[PDB]
Amino acid sequence: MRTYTFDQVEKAIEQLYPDFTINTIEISGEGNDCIAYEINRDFIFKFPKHSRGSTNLFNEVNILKRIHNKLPLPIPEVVFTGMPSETYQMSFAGFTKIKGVPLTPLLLNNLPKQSQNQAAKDLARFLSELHSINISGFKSNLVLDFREKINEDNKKIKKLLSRELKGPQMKKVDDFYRDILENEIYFKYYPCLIHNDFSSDHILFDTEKNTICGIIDFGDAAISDPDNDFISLMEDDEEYGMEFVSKILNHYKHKDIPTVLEKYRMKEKYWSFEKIIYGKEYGYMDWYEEGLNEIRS
Ligand SMILES: NC(=O)Cn1cc(-c2c(Cl)cnc3[nH]ccc23)nn1
Repeated sequence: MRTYTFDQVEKAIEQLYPDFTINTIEISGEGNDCIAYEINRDFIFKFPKHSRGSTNLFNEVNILKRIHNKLPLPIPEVVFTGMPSETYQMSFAGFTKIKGVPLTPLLLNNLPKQSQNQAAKDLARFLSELHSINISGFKSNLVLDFREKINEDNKKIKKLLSRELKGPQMKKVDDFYRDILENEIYFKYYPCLIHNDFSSDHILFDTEKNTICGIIDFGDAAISDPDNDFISLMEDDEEYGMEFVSKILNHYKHKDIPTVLEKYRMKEKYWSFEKIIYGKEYGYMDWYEEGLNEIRS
């Protein structure tokens, strides 16, 4: 990863956009992939921290431009884009600012029961449109094959935990990957376009109108399992409940909720193996060691 001073952001924008004079600039957010900057109170500028994040910024731009105006909820519109550099597919990107605050589980549980049922209706129609977007014109660089991901990970995990586990602790790991790779329900899906990061902090809310007014962060959007846009809203602790999500699945006419829960249960256990890979990828020591303990159990 890397980092930028304010002046570095401004000069990168001026370079590529010399007619665009900046007046106000704040740090808006800081994710794992990008730093977001609010510029002139109306634009969010994503700047990547690392090569992996700039191709997520490249893909986000490309996905937003291509789904421009198709969805039933406001999404960012691409207004400014940077350039590919050395190791960076995209140096930066500027989007339109979507108003609203995130629809947090506390925010939601404080809404009237009507507005809660509306929120689930709105998310259903959003995911229902999104998933029915024809995806025959995307490139293979946007498709999430799950199997090969499981397999790349699996090899990663064998080299990382080699100097960390050994035999008995591992063979349980091996039994866990092969158990997944065997199970078709994880792989026998109809791919569609998915948000892939569909969680409470990416759903913008209008506390005056008491309705959802925004979906943001398509940096992980891909062609993949549409059950992914539902499991990321379950989690009880950090997300909504199965109570609210189930209302979403029912407005969506999802015809197999038991395998939504099979997938949820599996991504839950798998999260510890993502911590080891990303923990070791970015540098997050605590994410690595938080992945290890969970394994050893
Ligand atoms: N680090 C990040 O959170 C990157 N990011 C920023 C946004 C975003 C944008 Cl693009 C524009 N208007 C918005 N309004 C509120 C958020 C939001 N979504 N993802």
